[PDB]
Amino acid sequence: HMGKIYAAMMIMEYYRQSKAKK
Amino acid sequence: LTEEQIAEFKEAFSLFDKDGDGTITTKELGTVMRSLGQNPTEAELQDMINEVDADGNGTIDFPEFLTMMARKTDSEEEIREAFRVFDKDGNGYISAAELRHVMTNLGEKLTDEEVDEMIREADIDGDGQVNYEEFVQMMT
Ligand SMILES: [Ca+2]
Ligand SMILES: [Ca+2]
Ligand SMILES: [Ca+2]
Ligand SMILES: [Ca+2]
Repeated sequence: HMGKIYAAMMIMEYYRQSKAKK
Repeated sequence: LTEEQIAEFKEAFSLFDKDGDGTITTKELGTVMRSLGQNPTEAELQDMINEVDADGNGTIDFPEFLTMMARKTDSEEEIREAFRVFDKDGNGYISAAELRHVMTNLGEKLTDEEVDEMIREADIDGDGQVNYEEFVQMMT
C-alpha cells in the first residue's frame, strides 16, 4: 500500500522541482 | 510489471483524484499540497501540471500521472525529512502506530493488518519497527 507515500514524495519534489521554474 | 505495482501506482493516483472522475486538476493537486503543509500559488499548480500534460488539456490523466512518477536525484535530503515526518517522537524508529497516523494524513484508512504487513515488509532486522536504513530501502 506504499502507493500514497511515493506520491507525497514525488509531488513534494515536483513542487520545488517545478518551482525551480520560477 | 508486478501485479503489485498496479494497485500501487493506482492508490498513488487516488491520493490526488479526490472525486475519482479520472483526471487530476489544479484544485485537487492544490488541496493535496495544502495537506502536506505547502501553499502553492495558482501559477505553480498550473505550472506543475504543464510539465506532464502530454495532450495539453490542462488536467492530468492516469498515464500522464505515470509521466509524473517516472521523471523525478537529490533523494536523500528529501527522504531524511520523510523519515523525520514519520518518526513523530523521533526515537529513531517508526512504529506501526506512527505508520497508521501517516497513512491517515494521506487519507488511506487502513486495516491494522495491512499496517502490520507494511511494517513486516520493510522490517529488515525483524524488531517490529522500521529504522532509518530500513526506511531508506522501503522508500527507494
Ligand atoms: Ca479528479
Ligand atoms: Ca491531460
Ligand atoms: Ca518512533
Ligand atoms: Ca527493524
